[PDB]
Amino acid sequence: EVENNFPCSLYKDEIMKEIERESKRIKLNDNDDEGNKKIIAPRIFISDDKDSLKCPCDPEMVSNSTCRFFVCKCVERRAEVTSNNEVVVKEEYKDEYADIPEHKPTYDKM
Repeated sequence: EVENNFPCSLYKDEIMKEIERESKRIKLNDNDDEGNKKIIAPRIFISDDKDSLKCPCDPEMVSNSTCRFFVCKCVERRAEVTSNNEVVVKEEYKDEYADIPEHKPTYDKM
């Protein structure tokens, strides 16, 4: 017997899904402590290619030529965390130095 839907990329080479069992991955349990590294995939594949998209987020359908590829589409470009809006240019003072500036008093700093 032969399945009608033949996975093109899955038959071409290994899958970037880095999965041991099925085509899913380890559930987002976080806590389970079942030994060391438990890896059980409970879901089957849906795309003939999972490496081309390079992102398993959102299942878009790209037919290309004849295969059904579920490509990433949950990211517009790149979700980067903002860490600079209108920060005033300044210089971070040096904590200490590997030298002796002067005599100094007692335990200062704080």
